[PDB]
Amino acid sequence: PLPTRFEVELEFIQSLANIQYVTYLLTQQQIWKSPNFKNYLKYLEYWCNPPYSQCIVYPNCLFILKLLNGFMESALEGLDELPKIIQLQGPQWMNEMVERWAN
Amino acid sequence: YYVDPETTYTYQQPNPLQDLISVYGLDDISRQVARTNLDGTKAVKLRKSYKNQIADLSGKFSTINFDWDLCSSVLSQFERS
Amino acid sequence: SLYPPPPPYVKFFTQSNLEKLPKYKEKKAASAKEEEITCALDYLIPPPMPKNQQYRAFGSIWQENESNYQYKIQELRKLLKSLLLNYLELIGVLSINPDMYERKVENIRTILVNIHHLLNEYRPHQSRESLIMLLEEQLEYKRGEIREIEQVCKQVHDKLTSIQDTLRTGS
Amino acid sequence: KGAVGPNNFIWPAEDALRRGMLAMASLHSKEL
Amino acid sequence: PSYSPTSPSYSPTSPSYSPTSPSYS
Amino acid sequence: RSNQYQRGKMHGLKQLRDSLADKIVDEFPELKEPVEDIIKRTS
Repeated sequence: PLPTRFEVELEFIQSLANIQYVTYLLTQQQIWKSPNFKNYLKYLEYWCNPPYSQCIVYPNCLFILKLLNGFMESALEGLDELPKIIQLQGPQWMNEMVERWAN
Repeated sequence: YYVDPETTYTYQQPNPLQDLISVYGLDDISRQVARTNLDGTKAVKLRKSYKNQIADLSGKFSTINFDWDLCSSVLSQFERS
Repeated sequence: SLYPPPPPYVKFFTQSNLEKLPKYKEKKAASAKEEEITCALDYLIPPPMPKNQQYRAFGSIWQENESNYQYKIQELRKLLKSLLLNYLELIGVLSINPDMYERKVENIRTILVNIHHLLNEYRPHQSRESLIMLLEEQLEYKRGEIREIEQVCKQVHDKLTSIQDTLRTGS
Repeated sequence: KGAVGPNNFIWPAEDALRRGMLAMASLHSKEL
Repeated sequence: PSYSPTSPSYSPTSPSYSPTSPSYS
Repeated sequence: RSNQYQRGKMHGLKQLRDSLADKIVDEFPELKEPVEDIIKRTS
């Protein structure tokens, strides 16, 4: 059967955690140029509250989209540095996610 | 849990512990071609193949619808020529 | 391609759609007093939770003060004893008549599997109990911190009193 | 590391997304 | 001899532009 | 050679299960009764 929009949006959110997916999406000019994609990104922000957050599979993307949120006022430029910066800042970002959830 | 008194396993027949050669009286041929005799000495010289079973026959084995009358007549004519 | 295309509705919502969303939802609520897609602005309306409270994905289904266990203990002890006994009987089978040994092997595994099923029902009963072991560790840590704080300020107050006595004696 | 075990990764699997119904949903986006 | 060697000008931060497309079977 | 291997492994297995039965009786007397039956199930 045809999946509902819940399933596709949740799978998109969980796939946003992949660094390769983010690099590919930012590689194309019209994806970032079009305001539709960033409008959808800001629309996706409302999943950080329960009970929606209970349905997530990988919490890392929760910050990544938020990090992607920062990308709208930080610039495309910085795309090259994305894998290095995520690899370097993985420890502290995981720690802050744990502080937000595990405590 | 799995202890079933109704499940009984019988001994495997024939028992490998016993002398399986003598179970059916099968010692004659084994003694005939035994490696060594009762005293341990070599009985006969041992080799690999059928050649020595034909040595008694004359010869030098150094290396190891149909009309019969018509064929015989043809061979006779060929030899007489 | 390697990367699936973005969702289609993503491209429908511009800044104008975002700013006109309030009047659109007001009109929709006034009119209202699977959702059919009659207008391009319908998706911004929050999707409704399914009544069955279930979600299917990849062939799998998904959906208070913390915010006879002796029977299960004795069952697990007798199951362990029976498992050892069945292991002995199975190795005896291998000894005498190994040809049918498998006839018992899987049987033993079933017991192991039943121990694993008890150890699975036992998880929502251990996983939450992790928060308990955490409870006492931070509780004892904060008690240690507290007690060393009244200790150090009491020994400072004692030093101050001793100094006061010393200066009074020198008067 | 060399044995690709299914349904247990640190990050979302590319093969999981490929086998996910979102792939055919995007393929059948016209039917949507 | 050699007046001066060249300074290492590696750019690992370069993201590269390798096209990836034949992944689907 | 195969027959000698079979006989030696049979003797080894017999001593294995004899010792295992003896020790299971020793440290676990409550399971002593089935163990003998196990022998009756095997022998």
